[PDB]
Amino acid sequence: MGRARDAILDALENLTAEELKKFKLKLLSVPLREGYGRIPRGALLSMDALDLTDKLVSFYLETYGAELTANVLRDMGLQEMAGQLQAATHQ
Amino acid sequence: MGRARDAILDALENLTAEELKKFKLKLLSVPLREGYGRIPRGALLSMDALDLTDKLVSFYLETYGAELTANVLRDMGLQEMAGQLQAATHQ
Amino acid sequence: MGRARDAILDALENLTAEELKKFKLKLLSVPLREGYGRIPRGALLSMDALDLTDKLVSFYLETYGAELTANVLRDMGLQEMAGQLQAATHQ
Amino acid sequence: MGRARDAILDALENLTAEELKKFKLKLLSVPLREGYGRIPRGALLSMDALDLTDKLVSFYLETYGAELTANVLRDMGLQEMAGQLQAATHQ
Amino acid sequence: MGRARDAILDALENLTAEELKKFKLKLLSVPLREGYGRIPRGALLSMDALDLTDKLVSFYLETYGAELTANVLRDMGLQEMAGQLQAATHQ
Amino acid sequence: MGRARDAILDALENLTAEELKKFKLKLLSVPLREGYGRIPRGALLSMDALDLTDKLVSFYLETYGAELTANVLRDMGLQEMAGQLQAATHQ
Amino acid sequence: MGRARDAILDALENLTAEELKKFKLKLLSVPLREGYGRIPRGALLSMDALDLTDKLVSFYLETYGAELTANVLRDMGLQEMAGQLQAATHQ
Amino acid sequence: MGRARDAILDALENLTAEELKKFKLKLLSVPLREGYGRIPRGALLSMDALDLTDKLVSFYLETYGAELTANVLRDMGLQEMAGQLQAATHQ
Amino acid sequence: MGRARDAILDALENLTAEELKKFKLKLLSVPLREGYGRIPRGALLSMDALDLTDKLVSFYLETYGAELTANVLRDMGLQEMAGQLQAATHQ
Amino acid sequence: MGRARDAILDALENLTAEELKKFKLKLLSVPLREGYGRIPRGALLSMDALDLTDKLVSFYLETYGAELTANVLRDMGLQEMAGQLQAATHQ
Amino acid sequence: MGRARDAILDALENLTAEELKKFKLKLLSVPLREGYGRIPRGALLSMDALDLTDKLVSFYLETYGAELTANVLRDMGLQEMAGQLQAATHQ
Amino acid sequence: MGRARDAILDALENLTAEELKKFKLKLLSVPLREGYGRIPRGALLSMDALDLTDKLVSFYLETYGAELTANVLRDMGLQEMAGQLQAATHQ
Amino acid sequence: MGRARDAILDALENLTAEELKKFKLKLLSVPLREGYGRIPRGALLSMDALDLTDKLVSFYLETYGAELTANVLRDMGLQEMAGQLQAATHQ
Amino acid sequence: MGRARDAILDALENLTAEELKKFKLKLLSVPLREGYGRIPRGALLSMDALDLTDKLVSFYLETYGAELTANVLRDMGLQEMAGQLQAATHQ
Amino acid sequence: MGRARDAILDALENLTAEELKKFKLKLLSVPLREGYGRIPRGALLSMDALDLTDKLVSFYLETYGAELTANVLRDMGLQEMAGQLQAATHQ
Repeated sequence: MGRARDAILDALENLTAEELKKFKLKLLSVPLREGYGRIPRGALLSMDALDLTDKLVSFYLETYGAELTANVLRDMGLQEMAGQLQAATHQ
Repeated sequence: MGRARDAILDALENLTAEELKKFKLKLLSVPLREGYGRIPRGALLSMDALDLTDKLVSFYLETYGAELTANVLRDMGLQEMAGQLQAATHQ
Repeated sequence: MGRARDAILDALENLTAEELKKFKLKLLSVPLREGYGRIPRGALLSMDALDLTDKLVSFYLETYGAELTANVLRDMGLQEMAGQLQAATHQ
Repeated sequence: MGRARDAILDALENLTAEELKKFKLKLLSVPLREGYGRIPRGALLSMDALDLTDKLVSFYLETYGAELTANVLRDMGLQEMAGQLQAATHQ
Repeated sequence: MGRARDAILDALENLTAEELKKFKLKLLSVPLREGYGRIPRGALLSMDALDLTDKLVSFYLETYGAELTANVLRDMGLQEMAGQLQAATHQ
Repeated sequence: MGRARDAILDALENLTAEELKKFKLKLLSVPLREGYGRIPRGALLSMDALDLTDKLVSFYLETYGAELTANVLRDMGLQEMAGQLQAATHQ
Repeated sequence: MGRARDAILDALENLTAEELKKFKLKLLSVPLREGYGRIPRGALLSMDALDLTDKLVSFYLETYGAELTANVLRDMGLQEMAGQLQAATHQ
Repeated sequence: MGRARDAILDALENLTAEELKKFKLKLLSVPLREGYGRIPRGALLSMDALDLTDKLVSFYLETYGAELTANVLRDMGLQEMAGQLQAATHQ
Repeated sequence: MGRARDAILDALENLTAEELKKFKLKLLSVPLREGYGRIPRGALLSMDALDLTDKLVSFYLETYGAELTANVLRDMGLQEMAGQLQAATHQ
Repeated sequence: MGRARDAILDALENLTAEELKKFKLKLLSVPLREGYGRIPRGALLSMDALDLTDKLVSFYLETYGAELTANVLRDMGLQEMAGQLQAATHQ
Repeated sequence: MGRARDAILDALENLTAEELKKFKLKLLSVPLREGYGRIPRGALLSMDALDLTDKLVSFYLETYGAELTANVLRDMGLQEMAGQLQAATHQ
Repeated sequence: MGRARDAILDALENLTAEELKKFKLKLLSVPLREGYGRIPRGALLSMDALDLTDKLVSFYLETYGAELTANVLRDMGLQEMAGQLQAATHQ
Repeated sequence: MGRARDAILDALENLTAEELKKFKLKLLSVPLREGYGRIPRGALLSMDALDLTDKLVSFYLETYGAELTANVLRDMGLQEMAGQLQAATHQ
Repeated sequence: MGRARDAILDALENLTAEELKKFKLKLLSVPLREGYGRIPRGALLSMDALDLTDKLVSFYLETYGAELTANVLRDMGLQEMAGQLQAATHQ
Repeated sequence: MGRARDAILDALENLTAEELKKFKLKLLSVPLREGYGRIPRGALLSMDALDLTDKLVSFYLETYGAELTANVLRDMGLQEMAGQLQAATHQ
């Protein structure tokens, strides 16, 4: 159901351009799950909101991506929209 | 009949630079018609008066855009010029 | 005929600087017309006699503005010049 | 019903420019709710009345923002307009 | 009547360069009909607006392609021009 | 003979900073000529004395600009320098 | 007599960089002649003042380009330089 | 318990505008604690009553700030309200 | 344990925009540890509070970065928040 | 003797930032020499004091540039430093 | 020998704040030398005593500025200090 | 005497990268001699400054090339360097 | 021993905001040493107390900068804090 | 045990895209060992981070490559990650 | 001993981004030694601080480059760091 992926595209939409930069720095820091890794910075600092979707969704499981998304957001994004995603994330 | 689109360009002209910022914020809150949606904040906050035309006119119907224009204006802009457009809006 | 707007500029001219402050305060209290609203105090308390014209004239109809003008004046300003405006207001 | 957000825009309208500065300082101090946090000072001290809204509303739960609103106001704002929002806040 | 294909060439003409990248990402996620498949990522990200026509039109039925076109557009593109195509798509 | 344009630059010189604001407001109201138009308020309110010369002279005919100059001045500027320009204006 | 094309290059020279963006938006809205068309937006919003000559001159009949140039300019550019071109345009 | 900081905001409230200027001067003279320092005059002379709270509280420990407050006050402020703070200061 | 790096992000949060510039200047002057160096000014004058973190943390040891942090702060920052980091810096 | 060019760099150095803008406007209006032309405004309005130098010099004869410099300065710059250049200009 | 300029700074020091205003008004009315001009009022009325030094000194010759100083002073300033400057003016 | 060709290589050297693009557009419009033709745009727009030399020199007579060079430059390039080439072009 | 530079930072701290403007003006006037020069006014007039430090220190020898500091201060600053720096300048 | 080579691939991963260009230049300058040499610039400047691994690891002994790696990094890269490699480099 | 080249890299490090543009302009004007030449402006204006090094060092002798460096710096750079290089330059 790769569709729920798009719903994650709207995650970076409700946020401002200023906010975007911040999300990057905090991505690396977040606690990850075993059997997974981190993404090399080179492209990450560049990769736009969308680039953070195609590579993100592929790099991280979709079911697992949804959960991972919530974390970072409610921790730094701190937006009511963060939940907006969860609403449709599950189903 | 694209031309009338230009007439809208003159709507943001009679308003002060101060007002502009306000108009943006309220744009999101206004009630929309079914079969349509909102515009991502990213570009919107940047997009100047002009940008708010090229993307607005394309995003929203031109016939329907005219009407939409009036709403926001007479609700916040509250300028006599608001009618000025309606004068040229219809024809 | 935005010209008649100027004549208003001169309404605030025959009045003293002390008078000005007073005019501001009362402006809020006056009975308005449906399909019209009030102006946020922020700018208003700052906005000078001139600012009370550019924004005033824009916010309120010019034809209707002339009338609204007479009211406040003859109610607080109480100046023989109040009528001086009406002289040119109509035409 | 994000709409009720605008109603909050009018909250900062009835207050003076002087008042504004005060509101900022007190915002930090107010007792908050778990699962939430405070906004980084940098932008806050700059962010205007409208900047407060767009960020405030997003940073805080609209339903919950309405409540949070009342607190600060009736505590420092101390204005009759405070309740003015409430009457509309609920619905 | 491969002609209607060219009409789709214009679908990507009214959209901005910025928009183009967005369309790509969404293409994959869209619900497809049985008896068909998806296009391999590699070329897809490179393939220009024109490349998305030659390969698209061939990969997808022309009749069926027209419809498929509408979907993606009115869902993400959200442009009044989307209908402009349907206008000629049928004939 | 673009040079005569400079002489206009000196028009805004003999006038105080307070005066400048006034000139802006009255500019819009003046009776214009055909084939021409008014200048959008946006920039105009910002545009300094200099900005009112580079854009002014370009917007309005130089020959015709000189004449237009005198009008506004003697009507509101009300300065002896007003004629000082007409001196070098004609030639 | 290609040369006259160059004279057009000078048209976009007397205008500011701010103005340029504007000219773009209007270009599409202007009434065209039968047996002619419009230019796809993609390149247009990118194409510089120069790009608006090479493609413009080629896309539009030179003799016909001159006339077309006048329209847009005097309608939006609103400059005395507009005619400057016409002076040399004809010959 | 940053809240206690606010109570300090009230310290400068009961005092007149004249007093304020005095408080400033004497702030530099008072004996300080090791592991601490003074605040540069530039901002300090400007910084209003509220500015002497945000920067004061951050600059000086809150627990330690409360004490420091009493000192200066009962020495120059010499007001009954001085103790009024200690009432809330402790707890 | 990268994370603690983030905690530093909050160090530059409680400080004002004015402060920030200052911090930059002092950074160069602080006594350093052998087997380390300084950062080229170019980026260091542009690099925002965030840029400082990403480059600082990488350029300087994390465990060692924490200590270094406290230094500059208590010396110039002179804030009670300075200690706030420490309390969490260790763990 | 390219070097003499540098001296001109110091011409724009003794002048204030406020002055710079002024100099720009006047540049266009100055009488020129046959076998030479003017510089397009687009860049000129942006080009800094230095950008003015590199382009000025290349565009205008160095020997002839020195003279040209004096004119504009004594006419508008109206500074004693104007002669300061002449002292080194010749040799 | 720029230094002698400073001595002029002390010229406006022995005079009261009331005096300052007067000096301004009379500056324009004084007989000037050929090959020199007057200073635009805008800045002048604002430009403080210091501003009158930096701009004056640069505007007028230093050797010539000294003489010019004496004139205005002994004619309006009418102070024994007027000669005080001359004491150091020459050398 | 091919050599003089290399000297033309230095023509495109003293010019900026921005300038380059301009030179291209103009080349086509220049009045050519009889018994000679124009170069197809395809390669010309790509062909670098070095490509504009190998192809140019071969396409145009070397003796006649030098002359042709001066024209385009002194008409658009408008650089004192233009003559620099001539001085060497001849011999 | 870079650090000593910081001490110079504190120099501009004990002085008022009014004082600052003065220091600027009298800086250019001071007698300089061989193998050294003055700083262009542009940035200088802007450059704040801190900007003066970063650029001053780099522009002027540190050992020699300390001395230079004393001169200006005791000659215009005329503050007891002037010597305060010296006590720490030497070491 | 080629594998260790891959770990090197991670070295260029924690560094920014901007950093990369810097690493290149330094590579040439570093002190080398006898029985080896340098790599011809042609490819090197182009060769990406990955290219700097395949060619590097082959051009330089793996065991010896690890050492060489550390050198350049701790000298220019100056990153805490530099040690990160050493951790795994040895084994 | 190409190593001394790197030290020249550190020459551009202590200078601000603003300064950089300036260095470029002057590089051309500086007196040169026979048997050598100047560098074409094209790349030069683009070429960054680093690009300046790689090309500079190769374009000019390293021994001779060291000296050349000093000139430009102490003449325009005018920084105490200029000597800093000489400290390592010689050896």
